[PDB]
Amino acid sequence: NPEFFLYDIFLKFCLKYIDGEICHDLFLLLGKYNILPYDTSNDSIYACTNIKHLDFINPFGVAAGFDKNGVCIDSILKLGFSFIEIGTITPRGQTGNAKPRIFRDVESRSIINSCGFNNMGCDKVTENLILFRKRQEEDKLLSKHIVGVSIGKNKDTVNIVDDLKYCINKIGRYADYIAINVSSPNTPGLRDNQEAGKLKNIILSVKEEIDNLEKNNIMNDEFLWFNTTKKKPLVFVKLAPDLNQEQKKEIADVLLETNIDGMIISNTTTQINDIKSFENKKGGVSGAKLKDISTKFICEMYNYTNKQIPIIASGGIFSGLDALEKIEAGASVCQLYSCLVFNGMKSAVQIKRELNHLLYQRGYYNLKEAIGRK
Ligand SMILES: Cc1cc2nc3c(=O)[nH]c(=O)nc-3n(C[C@H](O)[C@H](O)[C@H](O)COP(=O)(O)O)c2cc1C
Ligand SMILES: Cc1c(C(=O)Nc2cc(Cl)cc(Cl)c2)cccc1[N+](=O)[O-]
Ligand SMILES: CCCCCCCCCCCC[N+](C)(C)[O-]
Ligand SMILES: O=C(O)c1cc(=O)[nH]c(=O)[nH]1
Repeated sequence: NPEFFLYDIFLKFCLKYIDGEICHDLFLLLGKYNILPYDTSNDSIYACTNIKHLDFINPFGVAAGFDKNGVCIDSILKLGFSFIEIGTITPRGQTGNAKPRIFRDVESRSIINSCGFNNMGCDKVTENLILFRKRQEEDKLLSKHIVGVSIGKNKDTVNIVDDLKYCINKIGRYADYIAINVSSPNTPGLRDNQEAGKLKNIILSVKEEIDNLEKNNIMNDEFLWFNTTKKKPLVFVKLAPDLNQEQKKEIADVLLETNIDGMIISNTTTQINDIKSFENKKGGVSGAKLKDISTKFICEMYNYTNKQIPIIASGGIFSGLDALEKIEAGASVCQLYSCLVFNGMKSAVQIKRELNHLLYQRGYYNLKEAIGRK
């Protein structure tokens, strides 16, 4: 397709000269105005997947942090993704840390960021999502597409749970699933909430508010859940890769105890010191250098949780091979971020194609058959 090619050229051009986050905001603006290309192709019936009763038309979505404020949901989805995770959002609008706060290393295909939860706040983003949902109702290309919402706490918030509860009550109705973000490295002391006790209490408080949305309501589910599933949002937790074996064991038990619907593995890491261009910069690292670390984390949690908790994969997914690696490791679905940064508009159509051809070679009937094979 020409359209993708022209954009890929324009993208590569902008990044040689212009600041990374400025380029991101520009392309979000292009998407907001619906000037981006569409992937109108039928997705392979053999590459569809699910997480419990949540159905994905294809196995690739966009990770949190990309469209933090959900100002670009239609256009990003129509690039060929089955879903997008907007946010992370916080109850109140927030600027984030000092710019510049995002840096790429092209040869390493890695990124580092210290954004610090910049977002327009829950109320504004909720209104954005509501507007998307009304558009989705009238757009052939948006049907069956999933939108999750990543939720977190404001910089100066002491009680994380109060912030999580607030977000759920505001935007929960419009979400297909909720992602509890306790793995950002750019909010001090946030990762401490991965402690078994705090985490368990966090998950239960979250599940409790979601359940309470349904009870206080008088309407049919048809009018209560203004989302894709027409059901209450599933609950996922996103984990950081920077833990020890024991911490991972402890968390796995809490996930089972609380009956969490899924786990996103994983967030950015801080253990990467091998990139010279990043030696003076603060933040969490993404991209190719994070792939092996993320994959191992998947195998471990898949094991610790006795294959009972569905897995959403994040970290260094660029190729169909990279994707199948996550899948054979235990993931049901994949999330992209770094891929779009380096491959551009074509990221979804390309990686879907590559994975389709690879499932055929390896003698898989469908995607679901490949989950957790290695
Ligand atoms: C600029 C930037 C912002 C991000 N913001 C969030 C976020 O708000 N919430 C979240 O859970 N993860 C966030 N992430 C982490 C990504 O969602 C993803 O998990 C990580 O980049 C690894 O995926 P990748 O290697 O394919 O890029 C962010 C990453 C980057 C680079
Ligand atoms: C360029 C960049 C991007 C990025 O590539 N964004 C983007 C890429 C595509 Cl292909 C489409 C849209 Cl709407 C946005 C995302 C986050 C950070 C950066 N960056 O700081 O370099
Ligand atoms: C230079 C102006 C004359 C041409 C008018 C603008 C052309 C835009 C049409 C793009 C259609 C793209 N589409 C929908 C096939 O993907
Ligand atoms: O907003 C951020 O700074 C951020 C959040 C997160 O979860 N992960 C990340 O790398 N950055």
